[PDB]
Amino acid sequence: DSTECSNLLLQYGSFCTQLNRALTGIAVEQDKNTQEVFAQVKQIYKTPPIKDFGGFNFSQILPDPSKPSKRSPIEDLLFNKVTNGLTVLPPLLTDEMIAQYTSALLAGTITSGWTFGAGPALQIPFPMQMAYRFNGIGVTQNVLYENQKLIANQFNSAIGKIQDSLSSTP
Amino acid sequence: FCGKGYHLMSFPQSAPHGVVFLHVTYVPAQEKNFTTAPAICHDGKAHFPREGVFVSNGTHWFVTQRNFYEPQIITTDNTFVSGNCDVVIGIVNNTVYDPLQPELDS
Amino acid sequence: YTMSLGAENSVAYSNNSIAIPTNFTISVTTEILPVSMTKTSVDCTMYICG
Ligand SMILES: *[C@@H]1O[C@H](CO)[C@@H](O[C@@H]2O[C@H](CO)[C@@H](O)[C@H](O)[C@H]2NC(C)=O)[C@H](O)[C@H]1NC(C)=O
Ligand SMILES: *[C@@H]1O[C@H](CO)[C@@H](O[C@@H]2O[C@H](CO)[C@@H](O)[C@H](O)[C@H]2NC(C)=O)[C@H](O)[C@H]1NC(C)=O
Ligand SMILES: *[C@@H]1O[C@H](CO)[C@@H](O[C@@H]2O[C@H](CO)[C@@H](O)[C@H](O)[C@H]2NC(C)=O)[C@H](O)[C@H]1NC(C)=O
Ligand SMILES: *[C@@H]1O[C@H](CO)[C@@H](O[C@@H]2O[C@H](CO)[C@@H](O)[C@H](O)[C@H]2NC(C)=O)[C@H](O)[C@H]1NC(C)=O
Ligand SMILES: *[C@@H]1O[C@H](CO)[C@@H](O[C@@H]2O[C@H](CO)[C@@H](O)[C@H](O)[C@H]2NC(C)=O)[C@H](O)[C@H]1NC(C)=O
Ligand SMILES: *[C@@H]1O[C@H](CO)[C@@H](O)[C@H](O)[C@H]1NC(C)=O
Repeated sequence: DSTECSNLLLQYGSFCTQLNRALTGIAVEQDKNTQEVFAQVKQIYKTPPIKDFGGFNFSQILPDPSKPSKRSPIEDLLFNKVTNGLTVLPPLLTDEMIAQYTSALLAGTITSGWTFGAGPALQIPFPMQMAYRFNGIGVTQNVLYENQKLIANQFNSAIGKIQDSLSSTP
Repeated sequence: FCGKGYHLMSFPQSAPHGVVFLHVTYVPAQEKNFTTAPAICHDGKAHFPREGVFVSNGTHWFVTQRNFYEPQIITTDNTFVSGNCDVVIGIVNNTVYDPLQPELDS
Repeated sequence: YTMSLGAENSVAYSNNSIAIPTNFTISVTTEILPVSMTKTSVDCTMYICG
């Protein structure tokens, strides 16, 4: 609040304007980064009320209705595990909307495969989507269909191990 | 990476201090519902599509390519046999045509 | 107002139904990428002292 200091500071010209403009550019760049990463879909997709995906369990990654924040158990664990002229601008997207964007992406990739990323969301059963992905890596569809229960059990076990590993590692 | 949709090709254009890419892409449109099954059960054997997907319009079963609706008769030429019908969950019963059958029939 | 993320779309998922496209659209989109800047040189002695 010193007027004499500001009067002397005016002799140095537009340094303050350059610093403010650089910080403003960084601040808008962060919002642009979040927009590029998460806002890749213009349709907010939702999962069906019945979670019948041919034995595949997505409870750990889908949003929990019981929680007020509408986050997944994994996302809730991730949020729990992260702990003079200065101002902090709030982010343009709140955590709820970023969670909603991830929920839309998860619903699209579960119910529609990769079709929603390339155009309109075309529904396909999940054991058929998995067979298509198996064909993508050069494995025949029959291998997926015959061993569907084992693959579903392995996927659920791996998701649980991921949650345990995140909860158990600082 | 090269536009929204299934990428077909791209065109470069010069711009002052820059480049403009015209991405020509293929976007699916006018989708239609069909009833689908993982496999077709015929003669105690399970048939799976070589490259397409089994669809049903309500009464008849066909096999079509995944990205465009082109129904074709389910034959031995576009399906492969692996195992019986007891393992695959959701297999439905339908006939599988054989192209060789009229040749020795006549 | 509070922003709307996107138009709501509920995909009709079921265990035995698929959606197959019957038509297509050839879509051309533009992507603008900067390549170079203006090449600037500053005479340090002339700038500071003339
Ligand atoms: C999907 O996975 C979830 C989470 O593992 C299962 O929920 C568990 O169900 C058992 C049996 O009722 C409970 O003892 C656990 O406490 C539940 N865990 C949680 C985190 O709620 C769920 O049963 C699985 N299957 C389906 C169809 O949702
Ligand atoms: C599903 O598609 C098949 C193939 O076009 C339909 O079968 C045809 O139905 C018409 C309508 O009477 C007949 O004139 C043709 O002779 C049929 N073709 C064959 C090979 O049988 C079938 O009706 C369609 N089913 C539905 C519910 O639309
Ligand atoms: C598809 O065809 C198979 C074989 O023709 C059917 O399996 C038979 O089902 C009856 C009644 O459930 C049993 O008495 C037979 O012993 C079964 N045979 C075999 C070889 O498994 C099957 O039920 C048919 N599915 C549908 C939906 O019609
Ligand atoms: C495929 O069938 C489903 C179910 O009949 C259609 O989904 C319905 O679409 C209408 C039209 O807007 C909605 O009012 C319903 O709420 C939808 N139902 C569900 C369960 O989501 C779907 O539109 C059909 N697909 C096509 C391409 O016609
Ligand atoms: C697929 O979509 C194209 C749109 O590009 C359809 O072409 C149009 O068809 C209508 C009716 O015949 C004409 O009035 C328009 O002038 C056509 N547009 C163009 C650009 O040619 C085409 O008919 C559609 N095909 C199917 C099977 O639905
Ligand atoms: C789909 O689920 C119903 C029960 O909701 C079941 O009767 C049917 O056999 C299932 N179909 C497939 C292909 O899994």
